[PDB]
Amino acid sequence: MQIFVKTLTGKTITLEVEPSDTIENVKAKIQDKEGIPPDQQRLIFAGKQLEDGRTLSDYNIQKESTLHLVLRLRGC
Amino acid sequence: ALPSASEEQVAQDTEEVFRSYVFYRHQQEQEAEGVAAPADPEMVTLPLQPSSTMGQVGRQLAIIGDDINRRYDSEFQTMLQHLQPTAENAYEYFTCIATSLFESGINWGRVVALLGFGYRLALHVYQHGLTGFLGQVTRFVVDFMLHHCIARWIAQRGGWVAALNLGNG
Repeated sequence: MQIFVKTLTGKTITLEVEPSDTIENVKAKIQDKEGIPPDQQRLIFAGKQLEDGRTLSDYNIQKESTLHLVLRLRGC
Repeated sequence: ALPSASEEQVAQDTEEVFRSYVFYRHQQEQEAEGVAAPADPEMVTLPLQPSSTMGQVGRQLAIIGDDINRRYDSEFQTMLQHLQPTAENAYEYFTCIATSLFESGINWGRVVALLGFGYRLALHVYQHGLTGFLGQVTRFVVDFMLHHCIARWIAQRGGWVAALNLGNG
């Protein structure tokens, strides 16, 4: 399916993933098309910090869903 | 007040608008829940000065950032517990989230969000047992705002008096 991620800069990037994809895989796709290290990614859905050991179907994310993206930096 | 403003008067209206805002925000949240509630209505309360125009600045900024604040608030404390910072590295962690937030740029939404997540953080130590942290957090942010050139930008935006010229003004 196709999802839309919203950043804090007002920029939205589309992403093609599947309900059986793991959160660790979607993060790799973002750095592969954006270059943002997975260690500095804080996805947010329904006010819940998705884990890296669960899939997308675990949270019940359907298609055309939107997820916020924060940042915790890695240097500090 | 009068138009125009320098960085010398911005540091004073920044500290006054920093607490007047978190106060009116926790005062209403007390009716719904008591999470991180204050020390009950007594002398340990927060005696602000609403007699000044800055009193209306906090009330407005607390309205434009009301829903956007609760949207990503249940996850701010969840990860904050996994941090467990110390009084020796308290500025080493806060300066990280901020620099990591405005890393993309600076906007009115990025300033209100900073104060929003700049309260429980300090109160988290108060309860822990480190009494006497409110004065530390104050003499810490004002230094970061003047060191990160934040005071100037606010001055170019029309000072904090430009808040009345926003949506609900």
